[PDB]
Amino acid sequence: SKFDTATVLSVHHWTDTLFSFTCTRDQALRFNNGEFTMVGLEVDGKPLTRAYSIVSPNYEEHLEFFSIKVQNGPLTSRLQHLKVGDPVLIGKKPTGTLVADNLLPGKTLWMLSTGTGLAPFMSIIRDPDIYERFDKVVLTHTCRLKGELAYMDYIKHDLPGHEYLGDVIREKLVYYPTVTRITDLIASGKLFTDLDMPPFSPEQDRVMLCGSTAMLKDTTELLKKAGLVEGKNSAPGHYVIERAFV
Repeated sequence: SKFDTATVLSVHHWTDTLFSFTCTRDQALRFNNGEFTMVGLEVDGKPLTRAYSIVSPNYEEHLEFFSIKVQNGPLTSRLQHLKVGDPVLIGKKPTGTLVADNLLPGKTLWMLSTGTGLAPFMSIIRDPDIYERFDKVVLTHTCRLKGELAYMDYIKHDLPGHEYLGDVIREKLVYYPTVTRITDLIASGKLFTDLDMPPFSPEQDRVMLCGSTAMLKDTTELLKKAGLVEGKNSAPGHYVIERAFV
């Protein structure tokens, strides 16, 4: 009842661990790029769900999600075996903290991600309002594998009704690979050398963080020392965070 029952439209194994699927989207399901919803399946007549960031942008006809097999838990195992035509549960109330409006006006946007933290940014980098209010966007990730990069490359060019975004992304979006190390890279300044960019300041730099608990603790502490403040609905700031879904 708190879920709608979507139909799986396409399934993809980009590597042995990385799996994506697209499915039908409820007619009431509005969201902002970056948000998540509950995703799962009816198992033993009970809904079995977990939070997944919506990968697709809000102007795409279908939804998209992806999954990384790590521990191969009950849900991940069953999701990885979805077939086109299969029923899937999609929560009706999307939500999340990666909210651009909770960032004060600025020049540069950093999207700092590890593992599945990449997922909500596959959606945000296709949000046109990002490029209307920022000069530059940097996305840092931990993808290294052939098939993982092929997936990001596919996302990058999937722009239904927004083909003019192709030139804008090419101009403004910079991908920057790290290692399962970004904290260190901010600490040594090497992040800001590789890309010739000034180190974090509350004057120009706005940040989004999606990654592991440890990554968020260590990296926020580094942003604090540069004098950046966390944003909130009631009070926009310099950074926002969300724990990566695993």
